[PDB]
Amino acid sequence: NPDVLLSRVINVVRAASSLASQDVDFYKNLDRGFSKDLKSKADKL
Amino acid sequence: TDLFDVFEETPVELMLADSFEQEASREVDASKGLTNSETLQVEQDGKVRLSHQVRHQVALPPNYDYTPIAEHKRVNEARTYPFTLDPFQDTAISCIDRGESVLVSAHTSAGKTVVAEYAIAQSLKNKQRVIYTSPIKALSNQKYRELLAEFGDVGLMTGDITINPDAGCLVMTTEILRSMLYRGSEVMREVAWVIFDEVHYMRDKERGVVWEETIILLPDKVRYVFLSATIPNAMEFAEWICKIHSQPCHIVYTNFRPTPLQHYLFPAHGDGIYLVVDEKSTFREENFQKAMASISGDIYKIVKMIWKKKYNPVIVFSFSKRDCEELALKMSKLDFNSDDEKEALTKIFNNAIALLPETDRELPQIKHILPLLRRGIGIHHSGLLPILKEVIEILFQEGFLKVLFATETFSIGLNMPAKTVVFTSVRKWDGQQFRWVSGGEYIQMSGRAGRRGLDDRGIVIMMIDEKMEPQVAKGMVKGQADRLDSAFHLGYNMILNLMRVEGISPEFMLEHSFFQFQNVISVPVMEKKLAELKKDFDGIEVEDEENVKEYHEIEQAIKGYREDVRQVVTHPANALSFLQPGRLVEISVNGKDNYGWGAVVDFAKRINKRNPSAVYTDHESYIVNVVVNTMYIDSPVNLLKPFNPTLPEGIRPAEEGEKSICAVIPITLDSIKSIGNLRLYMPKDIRASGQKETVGKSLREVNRRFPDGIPVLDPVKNMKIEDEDFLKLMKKIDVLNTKLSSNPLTNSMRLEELYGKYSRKHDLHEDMKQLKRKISESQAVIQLDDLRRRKRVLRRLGFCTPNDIIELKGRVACEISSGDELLLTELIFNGNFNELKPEQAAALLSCFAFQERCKEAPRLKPELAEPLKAMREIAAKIAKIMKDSKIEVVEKDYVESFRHELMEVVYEWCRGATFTQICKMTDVYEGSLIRMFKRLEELVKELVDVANTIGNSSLKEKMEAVLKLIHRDIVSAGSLYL
RNA sequence: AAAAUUUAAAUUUUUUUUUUUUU
Repeated sequence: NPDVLLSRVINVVRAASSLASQDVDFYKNLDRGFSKDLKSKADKL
Repeated sequence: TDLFDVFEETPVELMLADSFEQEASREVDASKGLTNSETLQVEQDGKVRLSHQVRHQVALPPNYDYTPIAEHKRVNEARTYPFTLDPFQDTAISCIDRGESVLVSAHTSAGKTVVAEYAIAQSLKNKQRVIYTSPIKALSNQKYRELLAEFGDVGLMTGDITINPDAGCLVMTTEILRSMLYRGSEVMREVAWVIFDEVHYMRDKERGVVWEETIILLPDKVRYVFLSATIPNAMEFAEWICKIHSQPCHIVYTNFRPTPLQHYLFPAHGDGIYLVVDEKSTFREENFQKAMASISGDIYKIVKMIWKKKYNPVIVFSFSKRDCEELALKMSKLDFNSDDEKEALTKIFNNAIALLPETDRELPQIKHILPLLRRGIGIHHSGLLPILKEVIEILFQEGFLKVLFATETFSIGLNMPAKTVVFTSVRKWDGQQFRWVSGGEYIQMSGRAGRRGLDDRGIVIMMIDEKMEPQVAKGMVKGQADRLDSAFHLGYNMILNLMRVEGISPEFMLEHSFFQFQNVISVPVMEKKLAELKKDFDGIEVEDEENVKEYHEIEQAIKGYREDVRQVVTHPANALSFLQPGRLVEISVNGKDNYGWGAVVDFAKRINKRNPSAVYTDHESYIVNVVVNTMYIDSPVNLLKPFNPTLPEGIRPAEEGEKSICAVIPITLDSIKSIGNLRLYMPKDIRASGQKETVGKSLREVNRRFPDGIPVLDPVKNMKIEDEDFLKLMKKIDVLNTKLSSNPLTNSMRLEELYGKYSRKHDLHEDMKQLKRKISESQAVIQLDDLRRRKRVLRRLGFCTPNDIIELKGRVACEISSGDELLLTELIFNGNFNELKPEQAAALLSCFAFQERCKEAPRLKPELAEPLKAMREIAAKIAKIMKDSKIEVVEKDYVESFRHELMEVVYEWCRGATFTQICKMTDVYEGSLIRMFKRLEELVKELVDVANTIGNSSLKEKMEAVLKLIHRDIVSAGSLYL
C-alpha cells in the first residue's frame, strides 16, 4: 500500500534529514564508539 | 505539499622469442634520373649497393614447445619457384611449412604475393580449402584471373559474381567470411589456411570493424596468413592474436625497396628540380634549401620533358575528381600513341563497347573522354562507369595510356605499375582538413612507380606551392609508417545475430576486441609497480604502537578543526574597522604562503572598472597592504603591482638562510592569518625608500618586544565577537586543547618522529590503493556503457524481451545489413507501402541507398514527398528514445542522415526512363548512380526476405514488381577480367 | 573533398475378384 508505507518512508526521510543536521564529527573525536555506533547505525543502512 | 518538498526543507539544526633482425644487401644498376649527376655513390662495377632489413620474431603461447624456424629445413617445395627467393620469403614459407600462422608486413612491390602463392598448394596437396581475402572486388579480379591462370581450380565469391562454388581454393571479400561465419557455412569445415591481405584496414574508422570481428570469430584450429603495409607496431597484432586463438604467430618485418625511388621537388612556376631524398633515403637539406631557394598548367612543361626523359608511364594525383578533368584539358594538345596503336586502341575499345546495348553504345560521357583516351591519356577516379574503370587500367597496364589522372583508389589499386608519380596537391582533405598528408599515407602513396624487372628506378616528383617547414617535408616524404590501432565501434545487426546465434555472446566479442589493448598493455607494468608498492608498504606497515594511528586519528581530528576555524577567522563581514595602519597583523596569504607578522599599510577596496559584472570575494575585493620584513631579498619587488594581489612567482618569503627584506604586498581578508593588538609608528610617508624598512626593523623591535608571541585580537576579548555560532564552534578545538595534551605520549617516546614513522607507513597506506583504484579502474570493457545503452534500444523497440529473447520484430532485419536496420523494420511495421506503388516506394528506398550530399533537388511530386514526410515522422520518435537512451545523437542531424534527392530520378527509371535522359538530372556521376543502383538491388532482394518471414502476400507481389522494374539494361553490367 | 563495402537455396517405383442389411 502506497499511502501507508511511504508515509512511514517520509517519517524516516525526515529522520534521515534529521541525521547529519547536527555536527557529527565532534563525538567522533570524543570517541570512536560514537562513530562506531554511527558506523553500526550505518550497518543498518 | 508535493511529496518531493521534504528533500528541500532545511532540517532542525542545533611472448618474445626468436627475435632477430637480419641484413640483406644487393647492388643496383646506376641511374642519374633527371639530375645530371648520379643519384648515389657508384661502385666499381658501375653498380650501386643498397641494403635493407629482415626482422623476425614470433609470439608465444605459454609453455609451448618451440624449435627455431630459422633451423626449419623445408623438406619439399610445396610450390617450387623459378628464381631465387628472398631470405624473409625463405623465412616466410617455413612458417607455413612448419604449420604456424604468421604476419609478414611489407610493401606491395616486395613480393608478399609470393608467400600467398605457396600456401595454396600446401592446402591443395592436403586437399584443404583456403581463403584468400580482399577489400575490393577489383583486388580480387586482379588476383582471381591471375590464380585462375595459375591453378585454375579456384572458387571466386563476390557480391557481384560467384564462380565455381565447390572448388578447392577460395577467393572472397572480407564480409562474406563474416556472413558465412554467422550462419556457419560448412564451406568453412575444410579450411585450415586463411590468407588475410590488406590487414591494416582494421584502422578504417568506416569498415575496420569487419576485419577485427571476423578474426575473433575464427575457430582456433585454423592457420592464418597476414599481409599488409609496413606498420611499426606489428608485434602488438601478434601479441593480440596469439592469446585469443591460442597458437603461435610469427612476425616478419622488412623495409625493402624493390625498385629504387628518387624524390624530386618542383616548385610550381619555380625551376629547381631537386633530388632531396636519394635511393639511400637521405634528406638532402641543401637541395631542399635550394628548393627553398627555388620557390619564387606548369605540368605541360614537365611532361614533355618527362617525355623527353622517356619516363612513361606517368601518373597525376589530384585530391579531387574534378581537378583531373581540368588537368586533362590543361595537357591535351599532345598525343602519345601511333595510329597503328590508335587502331589497336580503338578496335579493342569497341570490343569493350561491344558488351553494351547499341542504345548504350552512344552514351555521352564516354563520347567525350574517348579522344583523350585516344591521345594516350587516361583519367582515374570512381565517378566513371565500372566498364570504363576496367578498360583504362588495362590500357594503362598495356601502356597505351602514358598519362593517368588519378585519385586514391589507384593508390590502393595495385597490379598496374607505374614509372612516374606526380603529386599535384601536396595537402589533401581528410574529412576534416585539407591537411599536410601524413607519412605512411605518402609511403603507401609512394611505391606505385617502378616496374620490377623493367624500370631502372622509381621517379618521385612532387609539385609544391609553399616553402614548407623542413621537418614536415621530412614527416611527409622521409616518412613514418603509420600506427595501426582498432577502430572498433558497435552496430545493431551485429547486436542482432549474436543473440540469434546461441553459442556466444556480444560481451564475448568485447573480451577479445583489440580496441581494449590500450587497456591491456601498460597495466602489468603498473602491477609491477604495485607489486613494488605492495612490498615497500609492508616495511613501514607496523610501527611500535597502535596509538600513533589513533594519534594520527587525533591528528586527523586536529588538522581539520584548525582548518574550519581559519575560514571563520577570515570572516568577510569582519576583519573590518580594525584594519588601521600600524595594527600589527599576521600575514598568511590564502593558506599557501605564511609571511610572519606585519604592520598594516592601509586598507582599501579593489574597484573593477574594466569588467563591471565580475566577482571578487567579500574577502578579495578588499585590498589591504601590509609591510612585512619577511620578504625574500631577490623577490621581484618591481614586478608586483600595487593594490593587486596577483603575485607573480619568485615573490616568496626568505627561505632557509635567504635574506629577509621589507616590501609591501596587496593583500585581502583571505591573507589574514590573525591580527594582534599593538600599533607602532606606521609612516604616513607612503614610499620614500626606507619607511617600509623602518617598519620591519620596528617589527624586529616588536620581535624584540614580544619575541614569544603577540596577543592576537581575541574575538571574545578584543573584537568582541559574541556569537553562539562562533563560540560553540571553537569547542571542537577545545577538546584538542585538552585531549591532545591529555593523551599518553603526546610527544614522549619521540612520538612526533614516530608520527612520521606512522605517516611514512600511512602515505604508503594511501598511495598504493590510490594507484590500485586506477588499475581496478583500468580493468573493464569500457564499451559496455555504449552497449548497455543499446540493450535499452531494442527493448524500447520491442525487438527483444527484457530477458533479451529476440522478437519477430528483431527477427526481421536479420537479413538486413544494407541499410538502417533500426528504421527499416519500423517502416514495414508502419505498413505504409500498402498504398505505395513500385514506382512510389522505390524513391523511398532511394532515401537509404546513398549517403553523400549534393545539390538540392526540388520539392518533388508529393506522393513521394508525403511518404517521405511519413518516414521522417517515424525515425524521430525512434531517435527521440535514442536521445532518451543517453545516446548522444542529434535528432536533427539524425534526420539529415537520410538523403532524399535522387527520388525523382528513381521515380523515372521506374517509369522506363533512358539512361541518357536521367544523366541530365544530376551532377552525380554515372557509376555512382549505378553504385547505388546495384546497391538498391541488394536492398530490394533483402526486402523480398521480409514478407516471407511475415506473410504479407501483397508485399511479395509488390516486392518483385519493383525488382522487375529496376533490374534491366544498364543495370546488367559485368566486368572484363572475369 | 576523396575512397570504397556485402549471398549461399533440395532429382530417377513393394502386393490379395465383385453379396448381403426390416411394405
